[PDB]
Amino acid sequence: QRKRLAEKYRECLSNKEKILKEIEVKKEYLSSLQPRLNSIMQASVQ
Amino acid sequence: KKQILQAKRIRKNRQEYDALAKVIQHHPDRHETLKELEALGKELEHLSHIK
Repeated sequence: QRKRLAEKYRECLSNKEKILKEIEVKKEYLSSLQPRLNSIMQASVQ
Repeated sequence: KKQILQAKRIRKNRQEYDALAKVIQHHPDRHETLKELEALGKELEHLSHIK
């Protein structure tokens, strides 16, 4: 049981690192999207 | 004679118990692992909701 809990805790650490990687990259993507939106607004008769 | 045979058998049983317990004590605790698994599960659920 201590083996199972240690391995599952290492798997949860890897999953938390993946969630953080998703979030970091996701945040960067969101920032890029915001810049694109700003560019579109600048481009924007009406 | 009969009591000393039973005594050496109980001593072998105690040494088996100590041999398993020493290997268990190279691993971390149980309840603290449950607490940190609950904390990591709550943090993983929050990070999954944010993602």
